[PDB]
Amino acid sequence: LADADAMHAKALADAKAESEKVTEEAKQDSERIAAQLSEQAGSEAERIK
Amino acid sequence: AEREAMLAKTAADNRKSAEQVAAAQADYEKEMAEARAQASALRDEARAAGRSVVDEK
Repeated sequence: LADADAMHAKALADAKAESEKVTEEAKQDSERIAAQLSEQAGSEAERIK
Repeated sequence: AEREAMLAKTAADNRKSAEQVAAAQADYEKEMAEARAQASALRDEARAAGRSVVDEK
């Protein structure tokens, strides 16, 4: 039971760490997607010009 | 009485250890799914905003 509680705590800590890491990775992915979408929009605008 | 209490509490603690580890991976999977869904929402909203921006431009 003591080991199970300790493993619960350790797994919860690793879980929150993984959640934060994936959130940061998703934020970076969203930044890249927004940047490339804006660049593509600029390319489309100049093509229309 | 103390021995019977020891036996009953030991059985209850084995059951509780099993249930606690079970809830451990249950909550781990639940929060991992929540984080992945939040990341998907981030990506989707970013894509929608970019689509709106490019359409307006």
